Amino acid sequence: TGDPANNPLDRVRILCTDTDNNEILIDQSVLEWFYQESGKDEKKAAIKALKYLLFQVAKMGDEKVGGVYLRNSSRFKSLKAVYDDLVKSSVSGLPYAGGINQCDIDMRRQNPCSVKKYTEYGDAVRYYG
Amino acid sequence: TGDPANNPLDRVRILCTDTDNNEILIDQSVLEWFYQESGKDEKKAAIKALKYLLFQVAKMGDEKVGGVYLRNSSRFKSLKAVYDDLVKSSVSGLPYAGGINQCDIDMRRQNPCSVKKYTEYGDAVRYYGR
Amino acid sequence: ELTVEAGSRVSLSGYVSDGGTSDVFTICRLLDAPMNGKSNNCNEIVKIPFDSSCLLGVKLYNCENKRVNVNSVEAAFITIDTAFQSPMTVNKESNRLEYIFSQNDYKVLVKGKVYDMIVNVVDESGNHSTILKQKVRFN
Amino acid sequence: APMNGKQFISNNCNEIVKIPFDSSCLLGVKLYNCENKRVNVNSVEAAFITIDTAF
Amino acid sequence: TLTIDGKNKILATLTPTTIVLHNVDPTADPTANKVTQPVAIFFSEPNNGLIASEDTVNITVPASATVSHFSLWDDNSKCVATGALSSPQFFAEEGIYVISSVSIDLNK
Amino acid sequence: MRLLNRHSFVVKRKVSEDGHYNEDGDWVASQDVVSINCKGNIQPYIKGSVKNGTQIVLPEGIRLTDTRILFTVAELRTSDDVDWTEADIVMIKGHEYEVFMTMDWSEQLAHTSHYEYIIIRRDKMNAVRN
Repeated sequence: TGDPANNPLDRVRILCTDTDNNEILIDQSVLEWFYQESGKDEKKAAIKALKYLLFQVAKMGDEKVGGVYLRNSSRFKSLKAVYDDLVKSSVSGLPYAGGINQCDIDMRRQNPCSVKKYTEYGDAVRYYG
Repeated sequence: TGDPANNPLDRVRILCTDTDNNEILIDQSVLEWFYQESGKDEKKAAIKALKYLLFQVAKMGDEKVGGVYLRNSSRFKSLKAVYDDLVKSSVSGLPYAGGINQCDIDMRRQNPCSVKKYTEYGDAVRYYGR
Repeated sequence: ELTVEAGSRVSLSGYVSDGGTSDVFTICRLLDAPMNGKSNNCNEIVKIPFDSSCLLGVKLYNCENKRVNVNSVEAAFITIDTAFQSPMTVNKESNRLEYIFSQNDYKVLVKGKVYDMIVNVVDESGNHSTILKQKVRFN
Repeated sequence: APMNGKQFISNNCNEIVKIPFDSSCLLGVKLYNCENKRVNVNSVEAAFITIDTAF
Repeated sequence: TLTIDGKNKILATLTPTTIVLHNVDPTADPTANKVTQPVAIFFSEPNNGLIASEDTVNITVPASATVSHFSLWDDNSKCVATGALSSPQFFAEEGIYVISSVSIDLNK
Repeated sequence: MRLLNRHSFVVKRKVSEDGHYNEDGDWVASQDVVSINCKGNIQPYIKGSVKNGTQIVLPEGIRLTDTRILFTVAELRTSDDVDWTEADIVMIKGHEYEVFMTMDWSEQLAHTSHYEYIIIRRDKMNAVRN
């Protein structure tokens, strides 16, 4: 709508990169719903909107009414490449290796519904097994 | 625009390659928004601007209104290829490599949350073993 | 076996009194000023040669689309951003709001910076109003 | 301001009104009746302008 | 030949301050035919070996005088430049001669 | 960046569609004309007889006429003798234009439905009221 400083909804547009006002693909009513369900949090609202944008772009087809032409075919191919690169191919947490943390080790030993191994690391220099 | 020497926003436009008023792509309202969020630092604003620019070019399709015909399907591919070569593939840090620095090892030897290794390098030449 | 020379030249010009108000003429810049608000596109940059002395020509278009005389307004101020604030001249004869730049103004300017020209007009009923918001570059 | 709700020319999006800051400006509203005919302002005894969260 | 940087430092020491008008050329003697009285004239900083005054100078020419020459004078009271007036002006009555632009330069 | 909304003009529509004939017999146009900005693409109309920006050397002077095509999504009307409509005036560079002839692709497609208009510059004429 032009103002990103004092409009939460338009901030969603910036993150969802629909700041065109000439080829609008995500209607404000749809955008308002995404904002409402996403606890009025813009960041987790864009992700929902961005996925919705991908669906709309894919369904669109090549149109030619006399005088005006519009090739929508080569948009998803371009859009997907950005989406995977900048959104999907971006980890949101920490990985997990095996026995690299004793505190983790003890915490996992408290679980009763777990198999009991015969020999474990460390059971060669422990007085009380 | 047109004053890179005294206008912070003008400098940002140069770094984001949107210095063409005929076919402006990132609106000044959006660009001002990015500038403020990146603590009024031009370099980080350009990075976000470029990523935003990549999104816009992808969504742009061909249009033919009467006499004019603008083909936009070959603009992303060229832009994408430049992006990885010049931006996405520019390491700006140090690659960690095993245990070399006798220093880092001692700092990592103090962390309580670890595993008591049976033996490590440089163990049998020291009296006070571990 | 070597000698470098030079020369001198002096020039003068007088216009013997005549008891008038001189004949000051040096400018080309004249600007629009719709009171209703003007293809938006991107506004052009007014370019004044640094130094020299331009005469800003502001034409008051009344707020339908018509030229209006410089009436009501009793004070006009040019307020180029963070540079200076000086009053303008309400010219009855030419029916324009004009201001000439002097050498003093350029002492607080830098060659190249794109300042913003804001023009305020105050009528009898003390109502400040911004008329123009053009951008100027002193190249 | 058409009072019948219907836009003059539809399919056209509205434009955000831009007023310079620190400038006394006079807002002008011209009312049109249900037949899109300019009304005379003797039909309104009082009117109020809302700026949502300003005044 | 001199350079621009050389010429600018030269003109930075003139500082002419007063101007007096003559009827005949002073050249040989600047102390003769002092038709008018010294009146303050302000110059500018050198630019490419050229200095120009900022504003017009109103010289109070006495009545029954024919002004046709021109010679500068600095703060030290020793004339540094002389020139013509490009036209002999005869003030039959007491008038107000006005100079529009003075320019001393060394670009040949 | 739709090409369909590149240019922006101001249209005068005779909103108060009255257009009655006075008792004397002359024509009294609508007294209420509004001017609201629209958006569209204005291109020269190149088709045979139609002349664009052509000076006509009459034995009375030199008259200038032109004909532009207008692609837009707005429903601009034209003078109609059944609904008592009175055309629309487009403006380019100040000069008034008239919307003669219309093509109505309003419902056909989804994202490409548009109107095509043929706008003609109005000739210079002395104005008398009635």
